[PDB]
Amino acid sequence: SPTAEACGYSDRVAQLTVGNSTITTQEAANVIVAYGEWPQYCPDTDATAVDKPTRPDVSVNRFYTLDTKDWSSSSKGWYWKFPDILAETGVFGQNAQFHFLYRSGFCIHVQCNASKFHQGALLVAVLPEYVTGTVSGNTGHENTHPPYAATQPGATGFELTNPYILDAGIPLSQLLVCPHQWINLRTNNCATIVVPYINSVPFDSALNHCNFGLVVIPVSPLGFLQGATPTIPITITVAPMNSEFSGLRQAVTQ
Amino acid sequence: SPTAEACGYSDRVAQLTVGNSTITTQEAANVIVAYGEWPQYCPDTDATAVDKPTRPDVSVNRFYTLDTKDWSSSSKGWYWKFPDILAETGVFGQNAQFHFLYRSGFCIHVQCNASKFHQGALLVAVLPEYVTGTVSGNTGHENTHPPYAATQPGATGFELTNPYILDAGIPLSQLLVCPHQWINLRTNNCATIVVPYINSVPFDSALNHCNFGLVVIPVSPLGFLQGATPTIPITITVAPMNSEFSGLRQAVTQ
Amino acid sequence: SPTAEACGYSDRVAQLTVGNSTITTQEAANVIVAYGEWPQYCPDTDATAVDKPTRPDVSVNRFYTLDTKDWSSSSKGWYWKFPDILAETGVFGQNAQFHFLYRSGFCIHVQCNASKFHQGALLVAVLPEYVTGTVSGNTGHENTHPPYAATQPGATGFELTNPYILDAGIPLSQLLVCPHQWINLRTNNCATIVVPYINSVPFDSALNHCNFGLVVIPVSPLGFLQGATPTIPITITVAPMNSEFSGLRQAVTQ
Amino acid sequence: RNLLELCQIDTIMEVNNLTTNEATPMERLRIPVQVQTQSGELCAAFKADPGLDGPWQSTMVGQLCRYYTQWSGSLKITFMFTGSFMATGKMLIAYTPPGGSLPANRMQAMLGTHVIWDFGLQSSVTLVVPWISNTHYRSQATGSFFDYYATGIVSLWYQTNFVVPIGAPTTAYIVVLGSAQKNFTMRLCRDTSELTQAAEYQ
Amino acid sequence: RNLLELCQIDTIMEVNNLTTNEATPMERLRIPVQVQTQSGELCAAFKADPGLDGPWQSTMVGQLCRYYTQWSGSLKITFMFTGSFMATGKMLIAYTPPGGSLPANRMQAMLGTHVIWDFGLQSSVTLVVPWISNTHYRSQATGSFFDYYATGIVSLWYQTNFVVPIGAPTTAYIVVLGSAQKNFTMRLCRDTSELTQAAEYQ
Amino acid sequence: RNLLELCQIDTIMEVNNLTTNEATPMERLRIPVQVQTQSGELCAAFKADPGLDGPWQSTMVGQLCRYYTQWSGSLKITFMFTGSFMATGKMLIAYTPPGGSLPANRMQAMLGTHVIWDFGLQSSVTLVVPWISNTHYRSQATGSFFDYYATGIVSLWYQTNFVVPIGAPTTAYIVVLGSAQKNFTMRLCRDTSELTQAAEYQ
Repeated sequence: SPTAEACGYSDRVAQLTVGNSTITTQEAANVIVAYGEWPQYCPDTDATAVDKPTRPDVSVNRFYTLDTKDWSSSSKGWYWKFPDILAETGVFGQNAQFHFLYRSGFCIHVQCNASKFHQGALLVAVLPEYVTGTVSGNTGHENTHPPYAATQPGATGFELTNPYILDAGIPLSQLLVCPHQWINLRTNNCATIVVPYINSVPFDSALNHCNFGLVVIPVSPLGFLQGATPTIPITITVAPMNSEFSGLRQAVTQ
Repeated sequence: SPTAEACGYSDRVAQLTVGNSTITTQEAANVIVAYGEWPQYCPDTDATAVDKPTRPDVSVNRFYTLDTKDWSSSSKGWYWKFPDILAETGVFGQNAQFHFLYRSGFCIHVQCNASKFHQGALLVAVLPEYVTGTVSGNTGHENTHPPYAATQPGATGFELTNPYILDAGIPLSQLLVCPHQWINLRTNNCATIVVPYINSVPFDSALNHCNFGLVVIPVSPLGFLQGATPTIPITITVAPMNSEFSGLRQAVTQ
Repeated sequence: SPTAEACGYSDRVAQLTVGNSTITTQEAANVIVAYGEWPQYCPDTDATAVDKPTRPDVSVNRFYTLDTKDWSSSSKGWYWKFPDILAETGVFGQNAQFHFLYRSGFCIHVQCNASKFHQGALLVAVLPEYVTGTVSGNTGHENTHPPYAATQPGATGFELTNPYILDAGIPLSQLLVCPHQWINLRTNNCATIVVPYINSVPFDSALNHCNFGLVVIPVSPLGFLQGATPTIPITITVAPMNSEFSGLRQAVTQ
Repeated sequence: RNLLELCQIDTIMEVNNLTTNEATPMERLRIPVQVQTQSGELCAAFKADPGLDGPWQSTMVGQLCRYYTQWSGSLKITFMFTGSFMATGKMLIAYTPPGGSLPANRMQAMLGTHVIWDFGLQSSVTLVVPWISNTHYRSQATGSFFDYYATGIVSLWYQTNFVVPIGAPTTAYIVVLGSAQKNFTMRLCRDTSELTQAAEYQ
Repeated sequence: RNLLELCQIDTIMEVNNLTTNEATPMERLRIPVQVQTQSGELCAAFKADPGLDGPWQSTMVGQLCRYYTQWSGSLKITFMFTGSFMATGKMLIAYTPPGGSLPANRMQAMLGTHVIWDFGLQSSVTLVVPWISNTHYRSQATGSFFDYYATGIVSLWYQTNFVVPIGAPTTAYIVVLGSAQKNFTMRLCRDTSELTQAAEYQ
Repeated sequence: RNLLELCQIDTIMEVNNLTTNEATPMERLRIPVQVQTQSGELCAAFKADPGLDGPWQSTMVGQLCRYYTQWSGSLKITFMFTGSFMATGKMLIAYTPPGGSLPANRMQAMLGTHVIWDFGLQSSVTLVVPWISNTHYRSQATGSFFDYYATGIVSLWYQTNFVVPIGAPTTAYIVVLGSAQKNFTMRLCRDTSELTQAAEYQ
């Protein structure tokens, strides 16, 4: 069985390879693959499109270190819309914005500057639908509703104010049901997940509503002395698997 | 040769198995076996009794975590009378109290919450006869003598006030002559000893005077900063080898 | 390739063997051998002398722990004249002083009490010629010049005031050109170098100007909290390879 | 698809239902452990059966259990030690078999079915809770009336202690997960105990 | 014997020519890194070509480069993390290919050619700088006039951060080494650019 | 059964007979080592022969030695470093061969027969003391008169130092064990030197 102690995983290593990038981290997580699947390329039977897709594998599929966020003792998590975030950056993003249809799984690496001390494991999860919702005036009468900007966080992967607010309405406790790779950070704080996914909607432009949202929300408070460092950054790098796009057209950020 | 540094022993592991219990500790001591013997079951030639003994192996032979005692910078050691301590607890103890004759070796594990820092190795020893003695008024005129309660500490394994007072009259220095597994605690603080013993008296009820007394007395003072934790518990677990008892009768604690 | 992190080298070990001494250190440096050579014994063709040399291998070739110097946060380095330092001590030194010609490579071990924390790598180097020079009045008019005592530091290996002053006129930066084994001390602070050398001058008495000078000058400042220990000694041990001497005569320290 | 699959799910049940806030399950969810010199203090206790405590019910397992009138299956409760690496300490987690009461004693508690936790030895330890029952299946909601229903109790205690270099936090948390063993079954489905609609619609 | 051999030499070039003192190259030589909460701050920058910055020239490689009017070859710059073991932090070292400007941006800088440094992961990281040129050989001294001459820029940035238990120093140094790759060549020797005699002698 | 077997015994002899208290051998028994910037200070010294110092005699070996007028055998003295893990420091333990005096010098002491201790390298180091003698056997009690009797001296010194993160104790102890080598013999038994009865009985 898995080592009991570590949220871990990985003392040992992890290596992610993609075109024109390889990243290895000693402080890594063992990869957990979504639903025991691995990302694939859309089958002929599967594909309606009838246009030969372009699969720039390397340039597109590779390592983007999109963002770093420092972590406080506790922080409100932010979660990261899959399509947009890459979209902002090229090459992938430019194509993604350009091209109507994007579908692909990707491999995700989250790493922190390794700290033994860190505790208060943080939940990381990917959610396909993730459908956001509001207090609705908190009366519930209000019946309120999305930002476009919210909808497309872009690269930033705009944060969710409250952990259950994270999408949607799903309590921190219950959220676990969607599997997480926790970073206790008690061990090295790193997570690796590959989420091959079969999408609910047979195709999502992802030009619009994002295919996935990657969420990070701390279960347990970081606790620590005055004695040692107040800060540790958390950085996320992800590389998509070979994506499929159709609709060459003009470029729109949309 | 043995690793010089560690009082140790054991980074590696120790596992103790007994019926309906297994205990493994990463922070463990390599087993030291008494006098190069291993506990056995009394031979026919050996045994006078002529009653078929009962050897409940599992229930009897297994892990009792009798007690924990926290350790201060320095503490007066207590030592633990073998027969009584188990006796208080069942199943073994109930049988032991019940049954006139108890003889067996046992495996002893002493463990502390692992602390690297700990120093000031503590002496652990088992003594067969251990025959206690008093200051005798400190004039020496007094000619004074045992408590019954003292004689049977029960589970608690009543402490000895002074380290040489530990039994008997034997200086801390000299005591080493009876072999010890020290816990320096400089390394992980754990000790494992199996003491198969051939008893001096061919049979001891152990209903009364205890067959063995297990002693714990610190050689070297724990020394440590204000900087880190003032406390670490020390816990002892022991599992007897298959014992032999005779005299079924009624139950007496005696 | 070499492990990136460590100045190191050696977690693993190093063992130096010589007659009537062996030294092993866990905190050691992997040996770096000078110019990819290894010390040899002078060839017949090579040797003019026509006297049968004496090669007391063991007594001579072995471990001298000449000196320890404590290291401050930063310290001015001292460098150690090869011939003299051994010379002071026997057996080698007595012979060295005694005998006109000394030539040999030696193995050098520098070790500190192991400290993880230590940083601010220190440069260690050996220089054959090392030819000292003065400010010359700092006008440059002065044209000033050597101490005899300076010339022969003896065992002490008299320090150089300034790092470029170290010999000669060679900036800390540039000095690297002569290869160093740095002790970052970030890892264990130890260095091992064997410097077999083919000397510039076909023979140097070394009774006088020393064949080599071993230098130690810190590149990076040690930096550390109030929190932990202000001091760590640095000790150097060296064992010469089998030397060659000629000219038996009387004894002179010279 | 099977509900049982959901039952397995890792998702976390709070050790004991302590509501600092109704809104945030979290407060109960993490259970403090702190350096305490006393010996055999009670970390926490909850009725093992998911229904009674509530945090279990909040969890997927509890929710499902509410669904089915009868459940039989070994339940598993994992505990995770969120404290710092530097910290160490040993704990005792015990199932008190039915027919027993909550031990309210270190010694009493220990004997039952227990594991000894060693912190630093293992960041996390796994408790296991067997299905022990007179009856083949048990009912979901345990009223005062039904003993046969009742699963038993779980309690956590300090085996050794909690200890940390100062420079390290005195206090730490443990997080509780729970799941159902491979063999776990439910029967007698009922109207959704788990959720009642606030209002029905025409 | 070959000069190139000298070029290889480990000897250290300062990241950027910052002269606290002319006398001591050291002050520039080590470049501070400190715990900084800000994200993507510029550690340092120097024109990659050895000639321009100066500390390179001071180094053997720079000196030699001065010698030869033309040099072609991949240059290698090693960086060593002098901070304490306890410390950790991640950095980004980027070559900005010619035709680019200095990115002046984390994002801009990163894309170029970069490596991500992980402290504690690796005490030291090795940056590599390719030879990318329109022309087969480049001239040594880069005046305003000659683009063809110009190699490009190197810049260091904070990928993640620098972090240390207090009890550990806030601030740390990194030391820069540089060398020439196996394939590195020079041409068009000139009078010693590296050193000019203060005075000639009869 | 053989006395020699007792001689082997691990039991501990104090480095030097220093009596804080007669009652407690302990005070002498552990010998302090502390962070000291000075170089080559004398940790301790005792006459190697068990008889003279006394703590040896108190030990089993010493006691037995008292028994037998003559002993020959290599004696072994183990030293154990009780300090904290964090601590480190290196020591020198030397046998000064007979005919020598106590070196009273780091350099003088070192040459003799010595080992270099590396703390953290090794928590414990083992010194060994050879049997070097003009005569095949030596007498037990060493009066002023008998040189042939005299074994020699042992002395401990600081090779490097003692060093510890603050957060760690400045001062630490070392405990001394001693035993006799496999080949160790005694002769000329005498009335119990080891113990004299306070009073005889009729």
